[PDB]
Amino acid sequence: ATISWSGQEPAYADQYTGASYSILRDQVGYDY
Amino acid sequence: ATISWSGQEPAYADQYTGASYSILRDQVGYD
Amino acid sequence: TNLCPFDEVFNATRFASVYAWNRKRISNCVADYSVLYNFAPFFAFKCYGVSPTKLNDLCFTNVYADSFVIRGNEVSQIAPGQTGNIADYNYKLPDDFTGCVIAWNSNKLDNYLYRLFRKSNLKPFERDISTEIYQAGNKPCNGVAGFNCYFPLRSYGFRPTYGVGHQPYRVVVLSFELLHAPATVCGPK
Amino acid sequence: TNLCPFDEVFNATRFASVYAWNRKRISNCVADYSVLYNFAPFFAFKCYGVSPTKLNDLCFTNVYADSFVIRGNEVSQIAPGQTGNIADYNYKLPDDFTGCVIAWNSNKLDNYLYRLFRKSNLKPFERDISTEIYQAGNKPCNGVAGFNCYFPLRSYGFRPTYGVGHQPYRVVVLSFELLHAPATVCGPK
Repeated sequence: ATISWSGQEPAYADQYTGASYSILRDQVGYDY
Repeated sequence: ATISWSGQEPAYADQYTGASYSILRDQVGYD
Repeated sequence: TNLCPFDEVFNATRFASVYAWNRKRISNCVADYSVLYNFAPFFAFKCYGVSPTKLNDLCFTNVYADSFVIRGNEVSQIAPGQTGNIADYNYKLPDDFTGCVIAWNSNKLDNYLYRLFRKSNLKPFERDISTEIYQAGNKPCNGVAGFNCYFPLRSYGFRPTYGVGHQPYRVVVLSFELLHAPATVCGPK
Repeated sequence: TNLCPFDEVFNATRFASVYAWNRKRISNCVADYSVLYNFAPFFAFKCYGVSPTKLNDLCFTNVYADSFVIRGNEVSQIAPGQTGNIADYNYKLPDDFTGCVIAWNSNKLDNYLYRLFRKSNLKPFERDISTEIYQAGNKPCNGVAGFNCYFPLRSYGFRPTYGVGHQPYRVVVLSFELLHAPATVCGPK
């Protein structure tokens, strides 16, 4: 379960507001 | 050519925290 | 027809270094983004500014692709300008620049070089392939290694199972350049 | 009257090296502080807290002199309270000691070695001989010289007719210490 926090397009598998993205598919995407 | 701050007499030829100014008989020191 | 190499330059074996990249211009072709947009699992994606859902429509004069194998958590440094030893010395992307970067871990595929600090900060988009001696001290070292003499570049060669956060990452950056009087290079129909 | 010996340690034929400097302890004896100064023409007699009277009035428990060699433009660091691995990485004196430093030229008299990077700074008064290869990078050199891996020692060249700055002259550091078990002291004439 990936999900996109930027208000749109959740993402499904099998932070901060910069711009449009699709990230965090792996475990590297987050910092905490 | 070299003035000693300690007030003791320098040696006549024919800048840091130091005590004895019976030194500088050579061109090693000085700028 | 006439698809851009894309996959070949991305699935390429014997990937290059990090301090010394290879900016490849992609000439006139029709490039489907489906292979890049959707892939086999993993293979993270990190695209800023303009987004593919409207790049499928609009056209771009030309594009450059750059590839490298940066390791570690410092993959965050390839982002809008952030101060970090990778960023200001292994080149920094400009703030106004709106290209996109895709990264994934490489362990099955994989002696390599990693650039060391420079005498000053470096502007975006120039290579620093350079083997000289870095002059930290006021005393002119002017030769072999000594005090304040450091020869740049480092290595991490043959590092299996060095840590899940330490595994070799690799990332590719695409930049869409629109010079005056566009010529060609559009999306799929 | 077993006069305290200084001619042998200053007029020694084989002067040893700064890498392996011969610490010489002088036992109980009576000194003649006349040959100490006004030696052969041209020399340095820098010291911190030396009036001849308090030298000649009484002598002390024991003394451990040291001798070594450097070129011209490094006699700043032999003086205490100084940095610079040119001499710091081979020698260092505490801010509280009260010995002297003596310098005299040896261009007419004259392979010699040079200390180089060391894992860390040393306190006053140790000893370090190390043929073990030094490393400054992540790759373990673990053998012959390689990337960032250099031979730990360096020569001096001793080239005649070199510049006035780039010529060697030798230095003896004299330490006067009074230690515990006071009932040994030393007796004037």
